[PDB]
Amino acid sequence: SVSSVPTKLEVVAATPTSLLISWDAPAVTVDFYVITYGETGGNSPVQEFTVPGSKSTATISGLSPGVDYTITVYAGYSDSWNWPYSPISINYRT
Amino acid sequence: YITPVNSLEKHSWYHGPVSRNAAEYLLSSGINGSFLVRESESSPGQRSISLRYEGRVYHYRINTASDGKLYVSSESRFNTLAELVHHHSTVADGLITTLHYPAPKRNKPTVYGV
Repeated sequence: SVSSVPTKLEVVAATPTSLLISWDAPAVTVDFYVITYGETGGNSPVQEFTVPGSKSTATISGLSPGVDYTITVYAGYSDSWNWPYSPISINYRT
Repeated sequence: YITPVNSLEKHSWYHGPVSRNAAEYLLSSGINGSFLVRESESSPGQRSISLRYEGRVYHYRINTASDGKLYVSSESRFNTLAELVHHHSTVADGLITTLHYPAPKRNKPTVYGV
């Protein structure tokens, strides 16, 4: 069991086209979070957006019902690609 | 504080001081054979290959032999990092797949993200 930052990623609410997600903030400062999301497996490229490190929630929009999605959240840092924590990911079908 | 530029960053495939985790982000819209080569920020000289295959990223340590040659597989060792990458660009030789498409370089992040 690998740790990750952030840790407790879950869908708080779902609609046919949206997923409201949330996670637990770590003890440490995170500058921003990158959220990527894409249809599980192939075939499309993932979409992505970022939210401030002060956030622990986000809304993913423009999805299609009955589709399996893989959602990944990275803890990111200014002026650096030395992101030291494993991202966290979940699967969810609308 | 700011990491100096490594001479190897002239290569499209060498992205410099990038963590395993940042590499996964950088490869998230790649295809089979998308890859980058990275060094550790904290203790440089330790380099890795990150390679995309069937929607997953695979990470490989680059080893230094006792005579200074570099290799992923001890059966295929080279004088320079560029030679090693060029080798593995047609011969998997241990890698899940060949190193075919250097990942596009992105602007370094700011507090506002990436």
